[PDB]
Amino acid sequence: ASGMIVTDAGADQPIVFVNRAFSTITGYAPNEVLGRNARFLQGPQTDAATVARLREAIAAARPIQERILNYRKDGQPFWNQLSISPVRDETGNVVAFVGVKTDV
Amino acid sequence: ASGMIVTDAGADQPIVFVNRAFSTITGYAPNEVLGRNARFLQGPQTDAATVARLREAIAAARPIQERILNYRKDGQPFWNQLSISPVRDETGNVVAFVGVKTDV
Ligand SMILES: Cc1cc2nc3c(=O)[nH]c(=O)nc-3n(C[C@H](O)[C@H](O)[C@H](O)COP(=O)(O)O)c2cc1C
Ligand SMILES: Cc1cc2nc3c(=O)[nH]c(=O)nc-3n(C[C@H](O)[C@H](O)[C@H](O)COP(=O)(O)O)c2cc1C
Repeated sequence: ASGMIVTDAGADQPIVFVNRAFSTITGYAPNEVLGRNARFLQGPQTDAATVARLREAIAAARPIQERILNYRKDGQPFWNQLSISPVRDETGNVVAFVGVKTDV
Repeated sequence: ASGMIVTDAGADQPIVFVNRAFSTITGYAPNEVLGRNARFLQGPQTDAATVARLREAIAAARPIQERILNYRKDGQPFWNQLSISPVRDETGNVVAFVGVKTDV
């Protein structure tokens, strides 16, 4: 199943919701991740240029897809086919971001 | 502040998350709405044709915007400028629905 992360739009995009699949994939319970930026999923071999593209896309509220190296709670690396999109209201204001870890 | 509702994709789209603004707007606390279909917000003067258009859009996972009459927990009617979109993974599978009540 595909994991889903929802964050606030502003400040440092703290996580406000993760689905059940997220916990299966990552080994983290909601209470371990809520109120944190999702960058804690990254680790020593995560590609800097990929992180830079995510950073610029989120800052511009542009949808982006990247395959990024993440780490489970237990430290085991996994490939995250990650897609991030802004959630906008009808005035164009960004209300949230949604991230999907696609089950390929 | 715009309200946001996140539901599961399947079965009867149970609510899995609401933002703070949702509680301000509707008078319902998260624990009062989690696991329910959002149709409880409708009442006696809600337009049946508008409900039917939402029903068909969600069944087909099509984005839709409607101005729909909803009711606060205390019975106060309010106009909901509602936009619903599917959250898709990169295979096209629907992972969730997101609804926004646009603050006008
Ligand atoms: C909704 C959302 C979900 C995200 N999910 C992930 C994820 O699953 N894995 C990951 O490495 N980064 C994820 N990020 C990205 C990081 O939170 C952060 O934006 C990225 O590392 C670039 O910014 P930074 O250089 O400040 O860390 C997500 C971001 C958002 C807004
Ligand atoms: C994510 C999401 C948010 C929704 N938010 C609302 C809402 O704020 N108000 C409302 O009247 N209906 C909302 N709905 C619509 C109802 O849940 C339902 O789909 C609609 O009443 C039509 O289906 P029905 O004829 O089976 O009730 C939402 C649906 C989804 C998937």
